[PDB]
Formats: sequence, structure tokens, C-alpha cells
Amino acid sequence: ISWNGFSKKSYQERLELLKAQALLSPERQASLEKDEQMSVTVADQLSENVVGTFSLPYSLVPEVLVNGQEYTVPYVTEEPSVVAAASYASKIIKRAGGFTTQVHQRQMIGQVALYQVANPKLAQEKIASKKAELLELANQAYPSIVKRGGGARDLHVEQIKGEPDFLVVYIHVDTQEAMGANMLNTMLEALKPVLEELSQGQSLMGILSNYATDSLVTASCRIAFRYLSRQKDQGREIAEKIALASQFAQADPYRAATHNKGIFNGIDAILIATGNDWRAIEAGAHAFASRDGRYQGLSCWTLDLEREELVGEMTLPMPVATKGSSIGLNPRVALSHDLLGNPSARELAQIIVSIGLAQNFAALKALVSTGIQQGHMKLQAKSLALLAGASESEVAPLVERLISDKTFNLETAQRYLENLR
Amino acid sequence: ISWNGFSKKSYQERLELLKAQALLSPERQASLEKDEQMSVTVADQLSENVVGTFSLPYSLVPEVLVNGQEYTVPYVTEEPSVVAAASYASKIIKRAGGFTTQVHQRQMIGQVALYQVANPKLAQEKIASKKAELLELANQAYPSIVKRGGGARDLHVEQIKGEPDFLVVYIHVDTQEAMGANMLNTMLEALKPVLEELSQGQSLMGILSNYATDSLVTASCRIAFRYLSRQKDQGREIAEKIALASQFAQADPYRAATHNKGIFNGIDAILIATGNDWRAIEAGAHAFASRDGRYQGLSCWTLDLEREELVGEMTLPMPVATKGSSIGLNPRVALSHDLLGNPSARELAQIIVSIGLAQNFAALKALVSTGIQQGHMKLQAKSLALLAGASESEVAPLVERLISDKTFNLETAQRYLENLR
Ligand code: NA
Ligand code: NA
Ligand code: NA
Ligand code: NA
Ligand code: NA
Ligand code: NA
Ligand code: NA
Ligand code: NA
Ligand code: NA
Ligand code: NA
Ligand code: NA
Ligand code: NA
Ligand code: NA
Ligand code: NA
Ligand code: NA
Ligand code: NA
Ligand code: NA
Ligand code: NA
Ligand code: NA
Ligand code: NA
Ligand code: NA
Ligand code: NA
Ligand code: NA
Ligand code: NA
Ligand code: NA
Ligand code: NA
Ligand code: NA
Ligand code: NA
Ligand code: NA
Ligand code: NA
Ligand code: NA
Ligand code: NA
Ligand code: NA
Ligand code: NA
Ligand code: NA
Ligand code: NA
Ligand code: NA
Ligand code: NA
Ligand code: NA
Ligand code: NA
Ligand code: NA
Ligand code: NA
Ligand code: NA
Ligand code: NA
Ligand code: NA
Ligand code: NA
Ligand code: NA
Ligand code: NA
Ligand code: NA
Ligand code: NA
Ligand code: NA
Ligand code: NA
Ligand code: NA
Ligand code: NA
Ligand code: NA
Ligand code: NA
Ligand code: NA
Ligand code: NA
Ligand code: NA
Ligand code: NA
Repeated sequence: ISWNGFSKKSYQERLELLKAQALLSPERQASLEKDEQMSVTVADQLSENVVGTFSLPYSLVPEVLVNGQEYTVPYVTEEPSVVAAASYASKIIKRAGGFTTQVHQRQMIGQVALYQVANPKLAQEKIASKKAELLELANQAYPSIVKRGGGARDLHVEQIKGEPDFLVVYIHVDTQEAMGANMLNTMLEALKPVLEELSQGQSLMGILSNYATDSLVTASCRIAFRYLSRQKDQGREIAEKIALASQFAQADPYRAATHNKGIFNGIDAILIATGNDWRAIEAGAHAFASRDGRYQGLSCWTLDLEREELVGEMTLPMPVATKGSSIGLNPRVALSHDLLGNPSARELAQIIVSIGLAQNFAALKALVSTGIQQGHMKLQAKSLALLAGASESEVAPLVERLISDKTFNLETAQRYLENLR
Repeated sequence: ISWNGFSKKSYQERLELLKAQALLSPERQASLEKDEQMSVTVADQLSENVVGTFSLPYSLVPEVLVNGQEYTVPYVTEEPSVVAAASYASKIIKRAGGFTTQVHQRQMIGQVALYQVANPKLAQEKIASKKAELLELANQAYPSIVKRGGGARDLHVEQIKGEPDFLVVYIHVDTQEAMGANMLNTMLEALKPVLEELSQGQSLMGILSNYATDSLVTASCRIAFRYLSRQKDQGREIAEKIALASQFAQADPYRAATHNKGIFNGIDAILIATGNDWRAIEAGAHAFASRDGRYQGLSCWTLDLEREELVGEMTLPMPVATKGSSIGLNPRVALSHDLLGNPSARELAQIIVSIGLAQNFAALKALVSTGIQQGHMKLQAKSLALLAGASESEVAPLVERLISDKTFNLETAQRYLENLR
């Protein structure tokens, strides 16, 4: 069954179409139809100083194709056009065969910072020689994850220079379906005294890192020029401009910020829907954006001229969860996971990066388009009118004729000012 | 009237205390008491493909003192302990005289990227010589903001190198109480054809930038060591460790990400409550964090040893709004603004940066503390037991005695293993 007309349908009609798609159980469908919310009682358990609840829209982005599997994606966003743009981008990319994705690795990194280490290199060697015993100790500290098949997998020690110098111990941990904050903090507390003794130093802190480089996930898409525009060579032109737009975000931090913001319009929307911590994902991705010594766009758009295809690619750290308090307690979060077919965290991560790339595609395409609203046509024609050499009284008649045309440039405004005078 | 006991009070009791504080009008108080939400109808106007609404907790952070003015701050967060930590940090800092804040500048930056410019330097000069006429054209394009006292204030042109090179025109615009996306996009559309003609180039895009460096706002606080701990020299020790924690986030991107994440736990919470676009604020701040060629902590904690004070400081781009669709349409957003005394955007911005710094303070203080939960005490005592040289059977008795003590290190575990053997 088709999703055609979903945006223009009324609220009630959208629910009927969704029901026809048979994506939700009878319980979840009824929960959605009475727009069941997280209660004050539940809110009061989740947070502190609770005096009520706060609501945002909840929307669907249909036809998200990821590794040959189609998803209907839930969005929570208060920004006009974000859902419409994601849905549009998703249709185009589905027609083009959808996204291809890979999880490079899925582990969490935690760190212990040591200071007042007289001999950092000797401390480094000592700790590294005790690697196996330290990992065992970390694993005994949180046995439930070992039983599930996860646990501490690696440990390394680095000298970080500054004022002062720090000796930093990093642990790499398979947290399975959890984000793993509590797990990592617990393992690090256990290691603290041993690491202090081995380094003859003082522990400053033991904490998870939100720079989740053991959780990188890449999405890509491959879009034939003909899907960008049906017109003869207009598709190639759009593709070129998107690639230039991509190059511009690599060059200018002022563009990069906006480029990456647009990606997170979509990413944060699905993160909220699925009960995931968006501050953690924002921080890791924006740090990742800076890795080459400049703040840069998180995605890349290039041309394959031989195959006549526009190629999009994006790698992000995506340590999302399918187990957590919000997932357990917010009835709409539980619904969002069911809606998606209850993906694993790895699967969810691949969907989310794809969503970001779709969102990026729509923003870039709209940004490089030359067909714009009537209000801005009257405005651009006014600029060309004045640029042609028009006086005060000559502006209004010149605009009327310019807007009557399908397309127009300076030479057209000069031609029309010539005839008028 | 005191806020003492606010966290431990029931939901109903918190509402009664709030009512006693007389911060809300009769209408706003009643709206809150029936936990009035943004409706599906309103959600459907805000977003697309709407099939319902999504709820999050709504909390209060009392006693936020900013430039001698006390605020009760609204938070929307699903993360346990974030509100409690902000409230705790806020009490301490209020006792210490609160935050001191300044708005450096409040303007929005928009950009037009030009390519295929044969002579970039001649184009640069030509455009710069037409500066006044270009600003006038931008201002005629959006006359309502000029009437309110805002408008385009400056324009400059830069050569940005890459593959290929871009000639970039930046406009600086006073958008008053608005974020100014529509305003800036409209002014840039008007300038596009003129800039193309002056540069003999092609316009790639005309768009607002979320790297809001014409919107920097700094907060600082100054906390006597005695407020950190009542114990003799323990306050100094805590202050030292916080400053080291701050130095660590300057040195290690893995720490920086987490440091800045913790700041945004608070910032995004108040942004949501006040109907502000958190993706825009996240992007700008995380880009700002990278400005010196490394991704670094957004705040600084230093010691004034002579005055015996811990000093916190943070500068962020904070182009928030007090006019916008969410502010107009979400009944709880309107409530949040009333609750705050209807601050101007500049005033709101100063509150938000202060909130971030408070949130940071609480995270750092907790991170460097050595008094932790019983579960982790049994865990740390086990590590010291094994480290002392205990065998399998010797662990359990050694832990029992170590946890009976108030404080313990390796020498204590060695002493107790000596007595046992
Ligand atoms: Na809901
Ligand atoms: Na509560
Ligand atoms: Na609401
Ligand atoms: Na798709
Ligand atoms: Na696919
Ligand atoms: Na689905
Ligand atoms: Na939405
Ligand atoms: Na939307
Ligand atoms: Na993991
Ligand atoms: Na991590
Ligand atoms: Na990681
Ligand atoms: Na890594
Ligand atoms: Na990885
Ligand atoms: Na991953
Ligand atoms: Na692909
Ligand atoms: Na771009
Ligand atoms: Na984008
Ligand atoms: Na946007
Ligand atoms: Na969430
Ligand atoms: Na959530
Ligand atoms: Na963040
Ligand atoms: Na991330
Ligand atoms: Na992350
Ligand atoms: Na890019
Ligand atoms: Na993942
Ligand atoms: Na939630
Ligand atoms: Na449900
Ligand atoms: Na529900
Ligand atoms: Na799931
Ligand atoms: Na978009
Ligand atoms: Na509400
Ligand atoms: Na809608
Ligand atoms: Na909800
Ligand atoms: Na305060
Ligand atoms: Na103050
Ligand atoms: Na207030
Ligand atoms: Na909250
Ligand atoms: Na909280
Ligand atoms: Na402004
Ligand atoms: Na800006
Ligand atoms: Na700005
Ligand atoms: Na600036
Ligand atoms: Na500024
Ligand atoms: Na500002
Ligand atoms: Na201060
Ligand atoms: Na830190
Ligand atoms: Na922090
Ligand atoms: Na956190
Ligand atoms: Na918002
Ligand atoms: Na909002
Ligand atoms: Na963002
Ligand atoms: Na910002
Ligand atoms: Na910004
Ligand atoms: Na710092
Ligand atoms: Na501001
Ligand atoms: Na809202
Ligand atoms: Na209200
Ligand atoms: Na309300
Ligand atoms: Na206000
Ligand atoms: Na905090």
C-alpha cells in the first residue's frame, strides 16, 4: 500500500493509513490513537523537581530504505519542513536503491586521568604489562554484561601533554544494547586504586567518553542524475552544485556548522523518538567533525561522471541504545522501537546515520535550487531592475514584466528597461 | 519563601510551593496544574506527517542568580540527576553571589558563496566599494525589522581557499528578538543577483550561518573555597581538582566531548522549555569549541589562591529568540517565558550560558569527589585487597573490615591482611 498523499491527509486519515500499513500491534495502534503520553508520575520517576510534562510533535518519515530493508521512521521535531524534507529525501534515495551502511565497531570508551606521575613512561609500561589482569578486574566488577556476551575488551595508556601532563588510561568496552555509562563508571571505579598504585600517581576522574570513536557507522547513497531532475541536463547541474556545497562545508567553518546542524535536525528527531541521549550524539559527532584540525562538514557529496550518479557518504560515532530508562518508561518511545521492527542498537545506528544523510541531501538540494517563492521573485527582479539602471518610477513596471517571464537575468531587465525608455 | 525540600516534596506539593512563590499569573498557574500540553492540532500546524505528540518531563531549577537578578529556570530533560545537579550547582553559586554576565554582541551572520570568479581580489574590492548600497538593498528587502530598529549592519567579503576556491560574502544583521533565519535568507536572495554581477561569478547558495560569532555571551562565577566544603582544607582540594579537570578538557578531545556534553544537558533543557532551536545552539558552540585547531572544553575553571576562590568562565554563541512559532504555539513554552519574567533574548542568553556553567560545575565537582556509593566501596576495597596480596578466600573478610572504616587505602588493606595472616 502506497504512502502517496500522506502529508496532505488529515491527522485522522494519517492514522487510518498507518493502520492499513499494519506496522503496529493492536495495543500500540490504540496507544497512538488516544495519543498516550508519558504521565506526570513517570516523568517524576525520570527527572527531579518535576512540576509537569512538555510535549512536542510526533511524525513519520516513510520509505527509509537501509541495506534493502524498508523502515517507517519516527521523528520528534518542532521545526517546520524538517519532516517534509526528510520524507522527500527518503523517497528519492529509495528510488535510487536506498542506503548502504556498515558498523565499523561498537564499543564504548571510558577513561581514567592520572596526574602527579613522576615517571610516565615507566608507569605506561607497568600498566600495559598488567593489561590482562586489569581487564579481568573490570569484568568482575560488572558480571552481568559478561554473561550477556559483552565486557571490557581492551585497555591502553597514553601520555597527554599540557599544563600539567596527564597519564590517561582508556578502556574499550562491549556494552551490547546499552549506552553503558553506569557500566563504564563502575568498571573505572574498580580500576582506579590499582592504576594509582601502578603509576604511583593520583586519579583525577574515571568517566565514560562521549567521543565515541569505537562506535563509527557509515552510510552512503548513490543517486542517478535523472532522479535529481527529469529535465535533460538539469540533473547533472543539481548534482554539481550539491558537490560544490559539500566542498564549501569542508572549507568554511561558518558553512560547516549550518551543514552539520541540518544533519542533526533529523538525527535528534529520531533520537528523541527512540529515547536516546541526543546531547551525547551531538557532542561526539561535532568533535569528530573537528578531527583534522578544522571544524568541517560531516558528510561528503561527490560525482561519478562515468555512471552519472551523485554519491553521498557520512561516518558518525553512533553509540545508541535499545535498553534504557526512557525506552522502558516513555510509552511512545516503546512504540517507536516496535514501529521500527525492534532493531538492535547496531541496526538502529545504521538507520540514524542514513536519516542524517537523507536530511543533509534535502537541505543541500533546496539550497542550490533556483526555483523559489513568488515573494523572492518580486525581490530578485527588483534587484536586477535597479542594477539595469532603473530610477524610482521605473522599478514597478519593470518588475511586473520580469515576473511574467518564466526565467530572467540582468540582460532581460536591461532589454525591458530599453523598451520602456 | 524558601525552596528547601522542593525535590523531596510530592508533585502536588511542588505545585503548591510554586504557587506560594507567586511567579505565575492565575491563568498560567491553572494551565500548569492541569498539565496543559501542546495539542495534536497545534503539533499538526508546526510539523508535517503528524500522527500525535511526544512528552518529556518539565522541571524547575530554582535560585539561578544572574547579575543580581534571581530566576526560577524551567528544564525539559529525560536524564536522571540533571535537574538535581543544576539545582545544587545553582544554590552554591547563589551563595557565592551568583553569575556575572555580558553580551558582547547580538547579530546574526548570513553568507553567500560565489564560485567561478576569475578575479577574486577585483571582485572583493568591487563588492566592498558597494557596501552601503548592498546594505540598503538588504534592508529594503525586509523593512519590518528596520522599523523595529534592526536590519543589516555590515558586510564583508573573504577569499576562502579549497577545491575549488570560493568568494564568500558575509552579512551581519540585527534581528532583534528573532533568530532571523527567514529574515537573513530573504535579504540574501535580494543580494544574490547583484553579488553575481559585481563578482562576475555564480552564486552557490545564500543562507544563515549557525556559527554565531556575532552572538557571543560570557558567564562567570566566583566561589569561595568554604562553599565547596566546610572541612578545613578540603575546599581548596576540591577547587584544585576542578581546575585540573578543566585543564584536562583542554588537553584531551575524549574528555572535551564529555565536558561539553554535560554543559548541554542543561543548555538544551532550557532551550526546549523556551521553544528555542537547540540544534543551532549545539552546532555553533561545538564549532566554537574547535576554534584554536583542537576540539576543547567550552569552559575554564581557575584558582585565585590569594582570594581563595574558584573561578568559572564560559563564552558561547547564544543567538536565542523570544519570538518564534514554538514560542507562539506551545502553551508550556509561553509559560516558561512568563516564568522567567519575559526576558529579552539578550537576557535569556545570559541566563542560558549561566545555566551551562552551573551544570558544568556540578558535573566537575561530582567527578572529582572521593565519597561514593556503598556498591563502589565494596568494589574498591576488593581491588585494594587483591592488590595487597590476598588469595580467593581472603577477599571477603578483608573487604568487611575495610568498609567498616571511614576511609582506606592500600596500606590499610596491607595492614589488615597482615593481621589476618
Ligand atoms: Na507520547
Ligand atoms: Na521529580
Ligand atoms: Na507542551
Ligand atoms: Na530511503
Ligand atoms: Na538499501
Ligand atoms: Na518500520
Ligand atoms: Na515531528
Ligand atoms: Na517538521
Ligand atoms: Na557497545
Ligand atoms: Na564512547
Ligand atoms: Na566508543
Ligand atoms: Na577508537
Ligand atoms: Na569505530
Ligand atoms: Na556503532
Ligand atoms: Na551507496
Ligand atoms: Na554545505
Ligand atoms: Na545539512
Ligand atoms: Na534548519
Ligand atoms: Na531522548
Ligand atoms: Na526521549
Ligand atoms: Na552536546
Ligand atoms: Na556521537
Ligand atoms: Na557519542
Ligand atoms: Na562536507
Ligand atoms: Na552502534
Ligand atoms: Na523520553
Ligand atoms: Na505505546
Ligand atoms: Na503512546
Ligand atoms: Na529496538
Ligand atoms: Na533538511
Ligand atoms: Na506542556
Ligand atoms: Na502535519
Ligand atoms: Na510521550
Ligand atoms: Na545561582
Ligand atoms: Na549575580
Ligand atoms: Na523567574
Ligand atoms: Na526535566
Ligand atoms: Na533530571
Ligand atoms: Na540579532
Ligand atoms: Na549567526
Ligand atoms: Na552571529
Ligand atoms: Na564575528
Ligand atoms: Na560576538
Ligand atoms: Na548574544
Ligand atoms: Na563572576
Ligand atoms: Na573536564
Ligand atoms: Na560538564
Ligand atoms: Na551526562
Ligand atoms: Na525547541
Ligand atoms: Na520547544
Ligand atoms: Na547540531
Ligand atoms: Na551557538
Ligand atoms: Na548558533
Ligand atoms: Na576546559
Ligand atoms: Na543573544
Ligand atoms: Na515546542
Ligand atoms: Na500556558
Ligand atoms: Na501549559
Ligand atoms: Na521572553
Ligand atoms: Na551536571
